[PDB]
Amino acid sequence: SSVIARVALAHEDDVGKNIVRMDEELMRLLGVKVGDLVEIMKVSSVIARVALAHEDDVGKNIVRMDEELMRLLGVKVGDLVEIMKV
Repeated sequence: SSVIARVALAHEDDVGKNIVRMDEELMRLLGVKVGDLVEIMKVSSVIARVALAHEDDVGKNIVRMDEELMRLLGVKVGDLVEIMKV
């Protein structure tokens, strides 16, 4: 099962270098709950854990990520990624 989201930069008090943050509606559609593993792909792939977005983010269809996880995956803020339940 997968959704498409645009990459955005995690807030600097957000803890969890391997935690990505998605809004409730988007998590519900993907069928994941807080703490589930997901795989995030563009050309490479990375597996991360999911947590709730900061609330507003519901229309945006964004996935918030730590800058280093973006570097590991090979993506920058603005890129589209696929997020799939693993």
